[PDB]
Amino acid sequence: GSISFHLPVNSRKCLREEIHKDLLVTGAYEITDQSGGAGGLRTHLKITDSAGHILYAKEDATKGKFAFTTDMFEVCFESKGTGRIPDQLVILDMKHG
Repeated sequence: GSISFHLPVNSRKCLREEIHKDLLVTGAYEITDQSGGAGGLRTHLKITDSAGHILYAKEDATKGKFAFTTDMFEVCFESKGTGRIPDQLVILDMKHG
């Protein structure tokens, strides 16, 4: 799977997956910010199961990879900043084994 989306400042967008099978899930993401971190802009990535256990987390996420096994989970991106900042562009690619 592949998703591209804009992430406004101080907002959160999540992808929720409910596949009732045991899986190896791998992913790669890139968060792009034209402003160079204006207004203290930062983005956190958090992957959680349906009971809120953290399967993966990255504070101050930029570009990277993740992996975890399961069975329902959510991949969330959340930015924090002050002032008027253009939306960030985020790409997320995942595959399921």
